[PDB]
Amino acid sequence: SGFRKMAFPSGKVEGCMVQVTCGTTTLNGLWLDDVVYCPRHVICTSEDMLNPNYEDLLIRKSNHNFLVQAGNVQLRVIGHSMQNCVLKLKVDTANPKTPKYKFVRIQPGQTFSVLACYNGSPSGVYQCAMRPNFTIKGSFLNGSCGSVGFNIDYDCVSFCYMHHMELPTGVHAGTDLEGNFYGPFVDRQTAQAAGTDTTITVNVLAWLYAAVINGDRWFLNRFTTTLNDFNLVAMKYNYEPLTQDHVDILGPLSAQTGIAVLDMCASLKELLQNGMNGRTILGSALLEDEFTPFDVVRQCSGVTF
Amino acid sequence: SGFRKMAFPSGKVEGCMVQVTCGTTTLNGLWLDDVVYCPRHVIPNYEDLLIRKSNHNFLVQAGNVQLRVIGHSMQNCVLKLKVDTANPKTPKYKFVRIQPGQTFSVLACYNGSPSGVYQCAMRPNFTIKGSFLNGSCGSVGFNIDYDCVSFCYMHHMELPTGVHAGTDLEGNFYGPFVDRQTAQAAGTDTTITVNVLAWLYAAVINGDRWFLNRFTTTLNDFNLVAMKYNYEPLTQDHVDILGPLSAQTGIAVLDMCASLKELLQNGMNGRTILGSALLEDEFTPFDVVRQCSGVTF
Ligand SMILES: O=C(N[C@@H](C(=O)Nc1cncc2ccccc12)c1cccc(Cl)c1)[C@@H]1CC[C@H](C(=O)N2CCCC2)O1
Ligand SMILES: [Cl-]
Repeated sequence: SGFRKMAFPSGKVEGCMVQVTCGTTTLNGLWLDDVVYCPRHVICTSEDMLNPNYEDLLIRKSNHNFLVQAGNVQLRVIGHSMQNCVLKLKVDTANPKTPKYKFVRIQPGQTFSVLACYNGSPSGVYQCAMRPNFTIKGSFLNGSCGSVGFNIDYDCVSFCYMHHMELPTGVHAGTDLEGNFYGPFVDRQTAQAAGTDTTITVNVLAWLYAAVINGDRWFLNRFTTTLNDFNLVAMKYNYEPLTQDHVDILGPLSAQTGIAVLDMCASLKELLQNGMNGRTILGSALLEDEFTPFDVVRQCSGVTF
Repeated sequence: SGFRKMAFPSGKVEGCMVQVTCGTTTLNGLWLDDVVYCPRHVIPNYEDLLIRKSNHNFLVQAGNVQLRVIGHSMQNCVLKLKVDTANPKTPKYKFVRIQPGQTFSVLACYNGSPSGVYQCAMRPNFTIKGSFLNGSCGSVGFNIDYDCVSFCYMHHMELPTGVHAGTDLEGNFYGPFVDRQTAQAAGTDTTITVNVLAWLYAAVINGDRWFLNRFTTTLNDFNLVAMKYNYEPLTQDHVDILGPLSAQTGIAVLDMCASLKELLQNGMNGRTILGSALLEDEFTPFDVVRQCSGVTF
């Protein structure tokens, strides 16, 4: 019993965190095999930030300009290249702590663990989701650039995010490990703003099934809904449209609890209309959207209470 | 910017998790140097049950390697299995007993394999609101200070309300619990007042100031109000501990107490604080200072 926002054990990622310095700038790098991946903005100067020409800044650098530190050991840089918004530093030593890994690009609504680091040293681990507006509501301070997001399903680490910047609203933007940004963001200090955010509907439904699994049914009703009627109501509360794919994905939880997806949608519609009336669901007074259907199946029991 | 329930990096603890099997029971063990610590309920008159066991009855597995048990002893509710190999991944560590209100990280494990890490607090009723399934027994709670891992909790059982109970690493239970199948219930819980205040300071640091007012209160008047809302009494020690955050934000502790008093008597009025519609009590004053400063390990 119980339901917590749970992160993956961070050990396999901790053994990959390094410190990358270029001139006066220091940030974090990810050391996998003989390559260190880091945000390309480490090569910028205090002016460059507005309209940096990364190709022009990089051509002026040599291998010895990049200082890479793994613990108390200096790694020698023997090559460098840029792939989109990520700088790849070829080093002379392969990381002996390199886990089995993949680089995966996630879609909005997906969750991942973040190992927040400063000066190549891990400070904390937390769980979060890629928002529909492609930002993440993380907890980052200056020097956290280069911290990574990941999932560890089985013994393989799937790297999905690298931190690049904080937007004016306090939310965060970054790239996949191939340097492609999530969202319409650029690594420039130009006026950029996150689009209007929405609630991840499929995740709220999954979390309502998790509450039924742990023994709570106060929010259910005797009604059902069509998918179309549910979306017309949901859009009025800034909820993402629920697609037939989302309904298919919720199938296992529907079978385990005995509650049809469109009947759980009818209960969600009623919760949006009425609020909670002093009650909570899994210790929360708000509708929680940072647990996917897969996270619920992983954390909750296979036997409903 | 941002404020999350953050756990310590779990790597130093992951390298200590092992699987302990005795007969039909399998649970988790903590392998430090040449000793494996695990709940004694893996074997009730525990002395009588233990005397009938030999070293070869305990099967200990570290990854795909079988560890040979060469001795066994009991310390309170923890079983200590002497093994033939010292753990080469043993970090610098201490066994510490925490007080209610203090927070720690939990590395939840099944069959000696870590599955997740989460942050939580020791409730005033000595239970923890964790996330554990059958097979989680032996999972541990910890904090990190520089390079030293302070082990403070080992999971033993789930209570009928869904909350969890366990011991320090010396086998002494937190709370009036015993390690057996019998009618046990968690006492009425209270809110950790000093932690809610710390989280209100964290909200001010992150730009949330709608709840601030021009008023102050005496410590006595605040406690008379807080006792009415099932909040733990706020002591002068708690006020002293909140000193740094008071100096950083410019809001005196008793000034912030008058804000909490208004939130308790009037609610949030459709508003949230740090993305929450409830008053959050699982961040200590130190957790707030650490997260809003960037301390590393
Ligand atoms: O804000 C800065 N850096 C980046 C940033 O956004 N970093 C941060 C990330 N997360 C949380 C943060 C919270 C508080 C402050 C910073 C945070 C940033 C800014 C603009 C565009 C990009 Cl891609 C990256 C400052 C100002 C320039 C300096 C910097 O990064 N330099 C590069 C080389 C010369 C100095 O550090
Ligand atoms: Cl995805």
